[PDB]
Amino acid sequence: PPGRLATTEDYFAQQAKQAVTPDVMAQLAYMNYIDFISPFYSRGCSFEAWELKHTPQRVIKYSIAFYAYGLASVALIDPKLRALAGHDLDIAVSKMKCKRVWGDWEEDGFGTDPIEKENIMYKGHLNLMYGLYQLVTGSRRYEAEHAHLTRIIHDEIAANPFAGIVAEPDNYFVQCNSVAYLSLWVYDRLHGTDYRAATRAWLDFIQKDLIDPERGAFYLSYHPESGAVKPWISAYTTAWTLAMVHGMDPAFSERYYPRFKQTFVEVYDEGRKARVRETAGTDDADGGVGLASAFTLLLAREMGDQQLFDQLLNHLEPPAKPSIVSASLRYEHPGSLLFDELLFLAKVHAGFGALLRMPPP
Amino acid sequence: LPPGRLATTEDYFAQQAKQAVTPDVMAQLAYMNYIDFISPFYSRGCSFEAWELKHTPQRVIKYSIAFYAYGLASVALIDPKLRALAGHDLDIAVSKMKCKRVWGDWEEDGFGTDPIEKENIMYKGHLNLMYGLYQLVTGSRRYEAEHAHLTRIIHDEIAANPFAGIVAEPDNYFVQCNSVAYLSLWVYDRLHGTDYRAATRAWLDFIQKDLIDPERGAFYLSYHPESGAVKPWISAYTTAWTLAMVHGMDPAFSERYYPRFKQTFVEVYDEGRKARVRETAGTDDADGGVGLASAFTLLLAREMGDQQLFDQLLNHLEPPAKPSIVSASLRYEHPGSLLFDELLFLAKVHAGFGALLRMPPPA
Amino acid sequence: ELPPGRLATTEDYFAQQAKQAVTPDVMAQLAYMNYIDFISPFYSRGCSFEAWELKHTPQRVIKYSIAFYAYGLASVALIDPKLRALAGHDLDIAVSKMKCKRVWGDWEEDGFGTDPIEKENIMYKGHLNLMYGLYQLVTGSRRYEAEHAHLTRIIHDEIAANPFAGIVAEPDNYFVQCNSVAYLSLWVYDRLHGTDYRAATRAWLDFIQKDLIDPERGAFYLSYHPESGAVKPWISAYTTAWTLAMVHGMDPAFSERYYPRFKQTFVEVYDEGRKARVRETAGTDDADGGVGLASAFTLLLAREMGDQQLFDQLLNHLEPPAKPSIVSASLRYEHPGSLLFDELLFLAKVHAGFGALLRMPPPAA
Amino acid sequence: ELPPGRLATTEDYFAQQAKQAVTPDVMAQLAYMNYIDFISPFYSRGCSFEAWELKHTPQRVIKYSIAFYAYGLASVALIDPKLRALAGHDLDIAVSKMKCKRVWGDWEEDGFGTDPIEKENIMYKGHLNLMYGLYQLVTGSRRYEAEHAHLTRIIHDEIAANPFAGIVAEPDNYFVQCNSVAYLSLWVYDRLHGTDYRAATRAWLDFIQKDLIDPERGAFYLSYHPESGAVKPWISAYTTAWTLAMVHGMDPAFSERYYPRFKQTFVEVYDEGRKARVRETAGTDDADGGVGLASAFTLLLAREMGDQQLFDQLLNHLEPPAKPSIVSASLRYEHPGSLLFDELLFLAKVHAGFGALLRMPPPA
Amino acid sequence: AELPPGRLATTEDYFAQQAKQAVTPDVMAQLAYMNYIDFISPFYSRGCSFEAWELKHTPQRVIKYSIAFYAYGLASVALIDPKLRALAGHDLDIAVSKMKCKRVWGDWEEDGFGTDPIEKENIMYKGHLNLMYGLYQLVTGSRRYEAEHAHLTRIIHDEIAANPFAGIVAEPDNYFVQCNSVAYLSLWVYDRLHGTDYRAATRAWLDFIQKDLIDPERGAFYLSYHPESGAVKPWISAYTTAWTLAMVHGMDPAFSERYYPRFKQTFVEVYDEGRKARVRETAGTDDADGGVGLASAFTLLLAREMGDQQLFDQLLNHLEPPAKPSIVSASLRYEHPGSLLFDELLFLAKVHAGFGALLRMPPP
Repeated sequence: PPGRLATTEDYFAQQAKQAVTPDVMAQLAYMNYIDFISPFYSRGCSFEAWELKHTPQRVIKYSIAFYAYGLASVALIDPKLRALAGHDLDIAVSKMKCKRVWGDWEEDGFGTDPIEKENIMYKGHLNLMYGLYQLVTGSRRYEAEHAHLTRIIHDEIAANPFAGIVAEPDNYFVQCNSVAYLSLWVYDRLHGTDYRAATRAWLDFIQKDLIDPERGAFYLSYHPESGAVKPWISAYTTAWTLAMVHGMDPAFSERYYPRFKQTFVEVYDEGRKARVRETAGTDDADGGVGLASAFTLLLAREMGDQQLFDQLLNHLEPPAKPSIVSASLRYEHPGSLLFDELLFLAKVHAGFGALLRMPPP
Repeated sequence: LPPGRLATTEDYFAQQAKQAVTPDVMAQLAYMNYIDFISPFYSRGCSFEAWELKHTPQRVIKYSIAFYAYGLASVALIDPKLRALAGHDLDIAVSKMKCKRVWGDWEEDGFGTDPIEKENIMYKGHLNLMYGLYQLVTGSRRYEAEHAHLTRIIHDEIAANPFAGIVAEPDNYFVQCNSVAYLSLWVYDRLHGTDYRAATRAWLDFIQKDLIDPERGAFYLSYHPESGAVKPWISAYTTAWTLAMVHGMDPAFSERYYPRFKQTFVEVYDEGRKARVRETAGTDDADGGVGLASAFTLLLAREMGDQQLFDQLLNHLEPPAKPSIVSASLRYEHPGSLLFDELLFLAKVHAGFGALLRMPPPA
Repeated sequence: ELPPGRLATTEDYFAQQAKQAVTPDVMAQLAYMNYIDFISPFYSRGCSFEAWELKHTPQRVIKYSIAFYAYGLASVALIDPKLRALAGHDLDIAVSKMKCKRVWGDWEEDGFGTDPIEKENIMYKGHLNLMYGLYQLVTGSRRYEAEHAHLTRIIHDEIAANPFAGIVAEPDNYFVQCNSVAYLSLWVYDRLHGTDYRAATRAWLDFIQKDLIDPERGAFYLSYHPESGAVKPWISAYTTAWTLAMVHGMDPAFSERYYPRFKQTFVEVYDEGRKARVRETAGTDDADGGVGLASAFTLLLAREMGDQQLFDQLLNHLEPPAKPSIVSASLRYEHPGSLLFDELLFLAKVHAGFGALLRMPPPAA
Repeated sequence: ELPPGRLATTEDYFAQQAKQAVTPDVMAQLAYMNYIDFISPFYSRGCSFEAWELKHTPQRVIKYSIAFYAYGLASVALIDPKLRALAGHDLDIAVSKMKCKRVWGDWEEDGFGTDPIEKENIMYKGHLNLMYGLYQLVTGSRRYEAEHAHLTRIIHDEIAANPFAGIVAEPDNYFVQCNSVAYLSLWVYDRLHGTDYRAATRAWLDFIQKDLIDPERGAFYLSYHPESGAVKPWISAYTTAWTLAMVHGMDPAFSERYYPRFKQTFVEVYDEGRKARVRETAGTDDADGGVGLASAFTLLLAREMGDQQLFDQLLNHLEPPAKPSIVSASLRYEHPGSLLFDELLFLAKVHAGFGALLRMPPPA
Repeated sequence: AELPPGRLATTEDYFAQQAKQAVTPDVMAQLAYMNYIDFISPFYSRGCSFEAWELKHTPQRVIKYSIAFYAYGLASVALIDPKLRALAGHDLDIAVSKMKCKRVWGDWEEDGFGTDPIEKENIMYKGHLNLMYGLYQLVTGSRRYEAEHAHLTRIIHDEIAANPFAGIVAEPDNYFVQCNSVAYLSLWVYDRLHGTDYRAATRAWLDFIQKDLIDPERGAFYLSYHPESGAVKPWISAYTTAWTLAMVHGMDPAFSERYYPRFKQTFVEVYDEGRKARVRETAGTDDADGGVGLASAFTLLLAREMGDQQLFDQLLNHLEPPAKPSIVSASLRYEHPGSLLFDELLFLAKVHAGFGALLRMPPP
């Protein structure tokens, strides 16, 4: 199609052909090439790459995480790139731990330690990242930290009357929880443990008040003090949660995926393209945080839905005017936050189940 | 439906009966609750991104959080399926009200390091009413120890003063701020069976002596106990706000003056379709001073069941501000004053201060 | 006749005391001063200067702005007894704000000391001492009496100790304007307490008439510097207009002697006698040079001396170009011509004479 | 014949040593460097960086700017003995400013440590160690000798202790460029003291020829990372031009083996052979990508290898678009094409060969 | 004499001021700029406020020069018109007071050279201060600063005695003949006040600067000397030479008379049929007022010092008219000053009575 870099057939063939497409390679070059200003230049706490892109500080933790989930799949696709993905993941962990990334926790007034109680959006991502790094590299560099954080998450789940952990105090999100639970499966695979036994209770919990099973859509958020559930449904919330859950209980996500597509996905331009509504009671696409379409593109990949992948990418990429200069990829007009991050991830994503069964080196 | 309007006056007044908010009020609760980090009721942390994006002056933030809270109280009465949400929003309102960014002007001006210990009745009046409404909506004891402490300070300060009430900044007496303090005593009494509201009679007799012009049904700007001075201008926004709050405590008082107030300040225009409110006497100009005369009159109209004036004022206020609903969330492209989305939200849902006092429990 | 761009007749301004009411434009100025929460200059006793930030007042001038507002408020208390309690409350706030560090702090930053009253600094503390006294004449309140006695005694002891007659501003800077304010503040204390601190005034009047005036031109020299004995060799209109106005309340014969030569030396009448503007120094045709306040202080002098003709001429020059407008019963100027503009026009319009402020009858019960 | 927009012939630049005088445009560059009170880069030994503020030099690059000035000044000392005392004074100031926290402080802010010399950080301390030595060759001054011995010994002990040949920059970042500077700095110390620290060089040359070079294309890979063992899979022109230039002074046969394949791989001749520009990596037609210094480092390599033709071609590409002007006998560029512009063109024009700097005769 | 276009007063008028015992009306209007307006005039008070210099956009490193040149001017004003001598005194008292503020000398500490600006080196700052202390006491007869003057004079005498070259450095290992000239003159001033013989050091200094630091064929000093390396920067400087010869003329008039003609040959360009002149800053260029851009303005001071009415007129015809002067409310401003220190050096040149005459200033 016009304005696109490579065929959907090409993206889905990467694992089989044991090589990334030339446009994915040009994204790894943006990530790795230029001294000082590339995001994966060094382990140091410098965020020049994110300053140049105008990434708000609250989002930096999400950007580092999504890069890392992408790099994990790259390690599976081309074993000649596994050592590079490893080095990039070592840097990802190193930068995730800087105060610039987690410091919003202290400034808001919630505490001086980001890993001690609550804050499941930050520490969920960190714990999954610790695990993927060790699956890719076979390095014990972060094992002591990984065991400490895994145990904190296990003890907090055990002690709570609802199934899971909160983000900021009295804010419960199904997305962030999905990341935490997956991080337990990764630890179990590495150590032979059974922390993932908590998962069944969590899956039963989110199916009670936190989902509308007719529409296959989760509600925005839950608040344990009042017991309140915000009465709007969210596409970006649901796309992200179902994608992560597919790697733990594939039957759960397969049950709801069709109703999710019915509820939010708009096909247009005689079936060539698709865009995703963020909530119900509107005609508008990519409202709220504006990430409905981009997370759906990751879900489509996770579920092997070639048709929807192609439709969404035909909507997302061409207007953003991509260009390759000195073998490096840039976008002249990115359409949302986390843009180059989520398109990178969706193009390479091998499935969360596959990342769990990653053959060691 | 007049042009540029979102819903009929009949629709707004029917919300309690139909036991559901209008679709435009729901889209306002979405602005308040939906977007991560930048919505005003995202979390109980001390972050005011929502107010930075709206360009709110720091001295006014305390008023914005309060008026949101009075609105959320009525939403809890209208639709019991929303009461838990209103409760969570009110918990966040109290939490943010207590941050130094909100009360810190008190210290910076040089008046003291503690905002509740003495005087400062504009800030702590609002806080005390908020503590009470949160407990009426939720049945939660989370803030009860703080509520008792502040209520007792207010009772002891009233008792000790030779005039009836408490000052804002030292030697500044305002009837608006006092009205909020006294109402907060009625809310405490309803929760605990006490009789702090016995102070109300003396206060109502006091403000009717030198602080009102009873011919025009308008309070004077301010009183200053050291000199005994009363600033010689009358104020619409002051009067609209005071009569609205007093209506919940002594309905006869506000019903006596409401007609003279409308005569004194309200201009009907555009063949009766619209109204706009003058801020003081001796001028033809509308919404002078702090520019909130019209918007507080819209709240008074609602409080006193006046459908006609409500419709006229909203026809003046809303259409020029160019509202639009996108992804089921309400924005205004050109808000006409400070506290805009706050006072229109409040006026559209407001169930009457009397009704908030008699709010049935949750269990 | 009402000339164009003017709000009220000169006849109207001079009749205020007789009619026992301020003009509607003076009332609209008191509304600017008092009405709006937070941003009006007389909102509270706190140390916030939002009113002055919005007007772009440089910090070194804030002390002058609060003082000239206060001298105006004193006359308003004489004009309309129904406004005297309001003037009192405004004066309480004036004193309170005068004492904030934002107002006097230039003294410390420049390196002259950490206390602004202890010694020298007669521009700041002269104004403060007169303000303490006017507050007590208007209100009958003893709120500031202990402070007033302490500062009055500092000024008395410093005059007594100096070989020249008076006190310096910054070290080794002697200005006749600032001194005039200090000496007047002693007359105010004497009136309240029955004392005789004003006995110093004669020596001071003899001193300034020696080297510090050109008696041919009826004009004081810019400044004197006691270490070197130097007198800056330029004469100053704003200096002279301000000094003669204040002295008129203490020794009226002194100011009456020089007023005609002062007008000859600096005042240019133009536009067929309808208008006047004031040159700041000699050897130029340019008006309102230097600090640009020659014309505005002359307008105050004309009022002090009962010269209705010159008052009218100056105000015809000053007000219309500044494009005044009344909105919601409050006065603003869209294009003020100088610093201290709304302050000095307010003062000149209401000013009852410094003599009259001294004889202010006590408050009602 | 003088091509258009150029200040002097290639023949003129290569003749400087023989004629025992710098060209008038090189002299006008020394005037920019030395003339104006306070704002010239070589005004005083103080920690003031006004010259670099005016030019908008990012702080991470200041260490490179001071170093390249210093390598240039060393050759100026060889060309014209009447200027050797001036070069010495400029080099004393170069060292003095190199040691200020403004220059090395990125190390601490990044979180890597409070001492920039103690371990790793081979980009900063490699440059410093070479500068310490060139200063002493030019002047014969022992001012910095105790510091030079301490840093040389640190570098020797760190090489000895590492399982790969060389030292990292930031932790777990290995660059062949930075290493090349460190090893050369050992040869300079040996020449001054009669020691044998340069015995480490052979192992290093054998190491970089294993996984860190593609010998078919005569191009080094971007970087190596010892923890993972990863080699970033792109080749780099600026990396290779700089490395071959420095290595030529230690093992000339090594650089002579790969120089032709390097030119084949990256250099584009155009405008009927009058001009050249350099691609930064493979799989592109674009010139001077990445840090945008491919062409400028190739110009230094061409000089090092005595390749007059390529020198002329590159300078015809680089100088005229940058619109140079000489005013009151001082050089400025109205539109410099990259970072480190006046620095690398200065260096390339005077460069006498790294071998010649090593054999610099005493001051007399 | 006819008034050339854009000029305020004839050269004949400026040179007659001492004889007529009155300053021109344009000099008086400059003293008004200096003294008239509350807070923002440069000589308002002894306080450490620099509003006058903020409004003019004076860089902080230059403030010390601005206060000094005002002070040299005010000294001559005291000689011209005895009715102005007490005013000049008061202005000089303020000059000293402000010279001592950290805003003026603090660059010394920030650059890292020490916490005390007087104790050692820093001859540009303390030379000026010492001459100012002396001129204040010649004008006023006041002992206010005498204890400080004796302390600083002795420091300068003891540092000269201890150095193997003749003089004192500015910032470490920077030797300038200009700054030295100010220090030595300040010794002559002390001697005149106290009957001492500190000026005996002057002969050795004059012999020193005539060895490597001057080209006697061109009558021009070299830019700077650097004692560690022994290097002399190989460019000659007009502003350096104009300033040095002007100050030396008060100490050894024969020295300055020997070189003045060769100086004019070397740098001064007459143009517009002899009506105008402008001064080249160095050799090997046609450009005027390069570098710090003060060649012409310091030459105007030298012309005055040497009684050369012709060159004075030519230079002022070049400098003043383009700067578009205007007198408003009897005060002088320039709409478009041509350089730094503009109103300062034109003020000085117009009143300057000769450094010899300042030395012989009769008591008050």
